[PDB]
Amino acid sequence: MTLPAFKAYDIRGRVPDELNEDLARRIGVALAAQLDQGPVVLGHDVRLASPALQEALSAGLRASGRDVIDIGLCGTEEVYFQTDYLKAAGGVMVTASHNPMDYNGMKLVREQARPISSDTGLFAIRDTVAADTAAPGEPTASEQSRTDKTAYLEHLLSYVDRSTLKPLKLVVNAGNGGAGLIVDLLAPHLPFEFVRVFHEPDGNFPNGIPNPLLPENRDATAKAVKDNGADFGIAWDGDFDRCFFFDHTGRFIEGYYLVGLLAQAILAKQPGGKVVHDPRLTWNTVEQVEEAGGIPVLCKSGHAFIKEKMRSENAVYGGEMSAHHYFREFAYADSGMIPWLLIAELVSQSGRSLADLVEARMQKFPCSGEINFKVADAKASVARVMEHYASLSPELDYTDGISADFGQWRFNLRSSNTEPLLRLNVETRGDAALLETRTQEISNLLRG
Ligand SMILES: O=P([O-])(O)O[C@H]1O[C@H](COP(=O)(O)O)[C@@H](O)[C@H](O)[C@H]1O
Ligand SMILES: [Mg+2]
Repeated sequence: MTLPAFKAYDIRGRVPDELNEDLARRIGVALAAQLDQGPVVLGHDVRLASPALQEALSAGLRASGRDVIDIGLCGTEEVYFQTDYLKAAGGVMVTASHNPMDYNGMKLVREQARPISSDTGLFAIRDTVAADTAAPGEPTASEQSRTDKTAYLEHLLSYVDRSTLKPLKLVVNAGNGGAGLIVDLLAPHLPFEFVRVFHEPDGNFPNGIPNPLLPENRDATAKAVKDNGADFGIAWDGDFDRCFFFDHTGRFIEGYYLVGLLAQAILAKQPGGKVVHDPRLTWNTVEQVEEAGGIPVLCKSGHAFIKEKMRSENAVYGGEMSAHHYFREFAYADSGMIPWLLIAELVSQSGRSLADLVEARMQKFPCSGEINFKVADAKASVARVMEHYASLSPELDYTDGISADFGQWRFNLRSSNTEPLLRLNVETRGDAALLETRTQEISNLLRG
């Protein structure tokens, strides 16, 4: 077979049987053979095994003559930012995202933090690692510790006019991941009053692995917002490249609506720009982008496709409904920090609550949320759906799975590239009844 830890977009597996120090060292050796000239940036998340996996990565890179820039405990976006900022050959973030306690992984990038994915070098690395029985060499290059975050923090702060900010009260919930360290470094430069929940980094995860989409974890942020009368709340996953928003009522805001809101925020600063969006949920983003004078650009979902499209279009901003937000000046990379700075600025400048900023949009384009189906035969299930609706003659688009536009409602139905699943998204033109009846109809067809 092949090493299971090598996935479409990154390396992910149980340690020590799918990922371990020896594999990590071999990955460093193989990565050195794939990169252009230059040093390699390494960072890690709060998981207990991450430092040792990073050290093994470093040992293999340095045995292959690569200088290593160790930026320490960080978020994924810091590896991206520093790789691009320092004009490094590439970078690796050691992180387990929201996988169980016995899991870890790696996200790899080359120059300008461009992704290394299964078809752009990651399976080449896998096959090299798989065949490598060579004795470990000794280091021929050095490691430098570079924990200074100044350039990163200045970059984050450059997205807002600090003189226009109001002293909003913000709940922040790191989930014992890494986000609190960055919040605390930003706080002396911001007027906000922070209510800190699950704030200290702790790889033992006493309050659960960080995942704000789980209702149990969601409610902890919601409760803190309501109990403290906060203006809004923000929660992150463990490597904080995903951010999640709660309005002043404690209501979690579906990530779809943040794409259009953040696009408007960015277009206010970079007028007329292009905005890249995914095909799962679309109508609200297209309308909000156009109303703000921007140009919406449809793109297949997944960070590699989004980033490539943004580069080829010089797009100012890209956003996915799955809580990933990409910014041109940020090495075209995703940040879990830039979005809440922009939203805080919007609330401060407009005098409108986060709830009011999105309320009418949610009524105008209600969506199902992403619903996942594990079925016996994905292809036959999709066919059952398309056969059922054929006589209505929807407009069909195959950018990413199947999108079907019926006029007052549409759906997208995809196979996941990270899991063996079918994913469904439905939205309507202001019609919650149609939304429910069509979602339930498709669900029944899929399960049949
Ligand atoms: O899950 P993450 O945070 O690593 O994110 C990854 O998977 C998500 C879901 O992909 P899919 O719907 O094909 O399963 C993508 O939207 C995202 O761009 C990608 O980087
Ligand atoms: Mg993440």
